[PDB]
Amino acid sequence: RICTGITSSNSPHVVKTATQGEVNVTGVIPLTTTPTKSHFANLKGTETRGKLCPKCLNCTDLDVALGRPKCTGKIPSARVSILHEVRPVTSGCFPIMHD
Amino acid sequence: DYMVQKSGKTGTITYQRGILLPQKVWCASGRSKVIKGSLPLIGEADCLHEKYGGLNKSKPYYTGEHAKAIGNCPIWVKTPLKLANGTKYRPPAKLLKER
Amino acid sequence: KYGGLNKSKPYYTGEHAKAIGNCPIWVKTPLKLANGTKYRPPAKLLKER
Amino acid sequence: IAGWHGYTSHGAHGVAVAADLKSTQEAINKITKNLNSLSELEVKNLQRLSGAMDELHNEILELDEKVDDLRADTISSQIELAVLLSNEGIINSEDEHLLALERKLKKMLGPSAVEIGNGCFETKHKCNQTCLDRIAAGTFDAGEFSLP
Amino acid sequence: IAGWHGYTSHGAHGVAVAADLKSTQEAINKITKNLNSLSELEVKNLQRLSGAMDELHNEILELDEKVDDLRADTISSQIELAVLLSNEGIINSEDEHLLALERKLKKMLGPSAVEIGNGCFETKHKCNQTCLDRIAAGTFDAGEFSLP
Amino acid sequence: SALTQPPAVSGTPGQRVTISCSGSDSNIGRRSVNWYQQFPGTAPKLLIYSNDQRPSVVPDRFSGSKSGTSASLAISGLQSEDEAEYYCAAWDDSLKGAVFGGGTQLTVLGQPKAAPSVTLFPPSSEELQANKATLVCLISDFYPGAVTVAWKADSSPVKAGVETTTPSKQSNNKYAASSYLSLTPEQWHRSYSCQVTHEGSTVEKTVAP
Amino acid sequence: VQLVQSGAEVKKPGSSVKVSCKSSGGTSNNYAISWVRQAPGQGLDWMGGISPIFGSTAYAQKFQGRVTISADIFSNTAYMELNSLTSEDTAVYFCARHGNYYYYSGMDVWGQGTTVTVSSASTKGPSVFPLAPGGTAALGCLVKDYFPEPVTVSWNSGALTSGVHTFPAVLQSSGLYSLSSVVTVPSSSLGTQTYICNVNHKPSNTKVDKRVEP
Ligand SMILES: *[C@@H]1O[C@H](CO)[C@@H](O[C@@H]2O[C@H](CO)[C@@H](O)[C@H](O)[C@H]2NC(C)=O)[C@H](O)[C@H]1NC(C)=O
Ligand SMILES: *[C@@H]1O[C@H](CO)[C@@H](O[C@@H]2O[C@H](CO)[C@@H](O)[C@H](O)[C@H]2NC(C)=O)[C@H](O)[C@H]1NC(C)=O
Ligand SMILES: *[C@@H]1O[C@H](CO)[C@@H](O)[C@H](O)[C@H]1NC(C)=O
Repeated sequence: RICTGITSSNSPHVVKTATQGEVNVTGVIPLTTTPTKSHFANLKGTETRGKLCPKCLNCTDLDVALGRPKCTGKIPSARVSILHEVRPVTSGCFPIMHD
Repeated sequence: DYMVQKSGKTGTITYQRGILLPQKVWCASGRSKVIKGSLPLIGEADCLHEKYGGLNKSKPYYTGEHAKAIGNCPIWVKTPLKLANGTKYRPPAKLLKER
Repeated sequence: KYGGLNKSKPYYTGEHAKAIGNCPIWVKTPLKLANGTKYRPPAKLLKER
Repeated sequence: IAGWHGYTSHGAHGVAVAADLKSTQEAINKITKNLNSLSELEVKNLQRLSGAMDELHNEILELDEKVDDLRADTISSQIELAVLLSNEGIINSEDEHLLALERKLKKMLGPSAVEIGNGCFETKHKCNQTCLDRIAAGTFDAGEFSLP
Repeated sequence: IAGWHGYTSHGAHGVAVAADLKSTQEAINKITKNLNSLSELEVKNLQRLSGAMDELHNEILELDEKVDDLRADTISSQIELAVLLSNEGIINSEDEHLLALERKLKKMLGPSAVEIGNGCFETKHKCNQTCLDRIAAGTFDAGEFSLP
Repeated sequence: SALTQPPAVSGTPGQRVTISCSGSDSNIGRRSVNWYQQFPGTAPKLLIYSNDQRPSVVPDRFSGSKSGTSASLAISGLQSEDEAEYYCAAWDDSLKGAVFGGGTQLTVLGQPKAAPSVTLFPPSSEELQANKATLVCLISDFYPGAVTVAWKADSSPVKAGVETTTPSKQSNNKYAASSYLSLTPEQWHRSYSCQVTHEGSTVEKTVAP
Repeated sequence: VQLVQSGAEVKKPGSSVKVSCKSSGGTSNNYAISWVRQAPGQGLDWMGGISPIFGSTAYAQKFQGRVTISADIFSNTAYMELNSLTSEDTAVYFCARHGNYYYYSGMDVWGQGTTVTVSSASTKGPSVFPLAPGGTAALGCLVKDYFPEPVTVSWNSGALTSGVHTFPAVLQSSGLYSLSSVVTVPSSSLGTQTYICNVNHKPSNTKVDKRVEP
């Protein structure tokens, strides 16, 4: 007695189709995950601008933007940048009434 | 304050006493891709995501909080999609019936 | 455009506009769901009355 | 006159008619699942910008209107395809059911009958209501009339 | 216990099992082509406007958020349909393969056997592993046991 | 009506009881019979369908059969909770509509005498302010379900303003009733008493203004 | 699935009524639904039915011409409209779903039941009066002088339902019936749990909440 047929895991897994609705299948591959939160990072394949002038130590972006003394120096080009201050602050020099 | 001068155009300033006259000015070109994030940047990642931070594309799609992102990123989807990897159902036939 | 309306059917045709709540969805043409069998203007597998 | 899927009988008793309840129902359920699915699509609505004021922000409001207009069109096309796909699945399920009805008219009433290839058969025996009702009920035995 | 597509054998030797490599593989390849295709969809990402500043351009930023929100939804629906269509094609390829396996179990083991219409057959001869392995290898000849 | 069933059947706990349903060729003859069970004041439930098929929630002690233009429901191993009204039903091909029997009441013998619990509430202050007074006598958990109530107005009985309900059976298969005394606030004497006599014995309660 | 029939109705003879069914937790559109009434002390009686996807509406001969049955497939709702009303029509209406698309199968699910009272007079919302109360105690809500039937009693926004015994109503010679309820709970449950008695009355749209202190 020789049969052809298809062997299965004999367990149901619902998938959806365009015209036939739900169908039970012997296996599935999940195509999604739910990610979890962690720190930001450099983007692989790029130079990522965080600070405008990371070699300018003890300077903020606004400090650099105003040309505060000791906060000058080359600003690296970047195709990708991270906005880390919604309200950039100074950290030295002559007092400003910012707002 | 600052004023932006575009495409080679001249700006003007009117002033009285106490004027801080412009000296060095910023010269900028091109466009960077910007998203919100926080410093410091730790290591590297395939993808930077506004809500999840740095993440690696483990699967082609993700569920969760959609947000702005840059790089080689999974694509947001509403439901946990599943690819078929199997044969149909058939809770199983007795074309033999033994053990 | 229509003011207050009740979702009598899942879709509507007409003037698209901003709206809030539990609303029918705007569509370009009067869509129709099949509710039947095929055609077959009819066979004489008997032919009588 | 109920039924949607069913059977006929010619012969000397004139013509006679009976309905296959399960085949009728499954065709029905296929249509109702599609209707429910199309009735439960979730699409977000469109409102005004809260921050953009008339007169002050006319340029932004023009763009807002533009985003809405293109969105409506896209969703309309997206919904239209869903209906077209539903109709595809419903119409295809018809052929599955009909073919399954022929294989049932071939399992019953035995080899003594001959198939027209029409969904219709020519039987040796008489039929009429009661005999046709048993075909519809799936309890018809050929051996009633001493047949194979 | 390998295989996905394959054959069985009852008889006096108890039950026995063997796998059709090509039919198994082609089913597989169909799934892997779909996975690759779905893994290589290209969709552009969304970032901030470079020109729009917080506090100054809040009205524009609200609209920007709105464009993003509607876009995510549209792409989600678009991707979802792609998966549903993939699953459709994979499931349909199953029936093509099974039907092709029956026509192969009908080409081999000759007219001496009788088809149950079950994907299964009743053979005159004994089978067991070796005889079933040749059915799986496509080298089985009926004439081994002097048969048609 | 169309299908006919006996108005009453009875039995003792654990006995087998049967209920018949006679029809005609135009109903039972050519169509399937269904049976329903109904408890008082609630909607009917399906007990049997397609002649001989039970729902999963229905106990197997219930069975049905059909012969000719007649049908029958049998209940093996009777329990006290099976006391209820029963209806048969079928489609009729002549009337082109569904028909029902007149219903059969099944009674389960075997229930214990129970003396009545009585509670008697005096008129509320709120009601007096609205220039009415109602004495509320609530009678519960008695069996057999026959009670007679007397209202004692000091020690004479009152000839008017007494209204008493019929006995309704409880969830615990015993019975309940209630009686209302309506009086002007002026009439609301030093003592009023509700007297409930049940099988000779009399239960009493009293309230004082 | 659960099917919720509409509220209680009070109608003048000759007017009509409409009774809507609603099924919750799934559609019933792929099944037949029938309407069945029960006069007081009387048996079940088929009015007609509907099978909304099939496209069929059927009627009992005894009601032909006077009853209209309908459905809204988009809201998963069925309706029954009965015209030319008469005291003879005063009874409990029942809707039920069948096992299939047609009226042959045995109706396995039903409504809680609609009761419609016909007559020629204005109605009345009753006052709520409450009774005051070991092992266990008893306490009662006294619902006086209403017309007509029915009323519902609720205790503790329906969370309480243990030992709740809503007594039948006694029709006074005046026309209005009284109703009361008795609920039993333990004795010590006295000074920690406040009981709340709500007595709906749809015909007059009444809805008073009464609390009652020992
Ligand atoms: C995403 O993958 C990258 C590698 O592609 C991870 O970067 C590594 O980080 C850890 C600790 O910082 C170390 O293994 C290496 O310093 C990094 N490897 C490379 C090749 O740079 C990164 O950690 C991953 N991100 C997450 C959230 O898991
Ligand atoms: C779904 O299709 C059915 C047909 O199968 C429709 O019912 C028909 O209604 C029209 C006019 O009312 C007539 O052709 C027949 O009286 C009905 N057919 C049957 C078999 O009873 C039904 O109306 C359709 N549904 C909707 C919402 O239009
Ligand atoms: C799929 O499997 C479920 C049980 O997991 C079953 O209830 C359902 O009927 C199956 N689908 C089909 C189409 O038979």
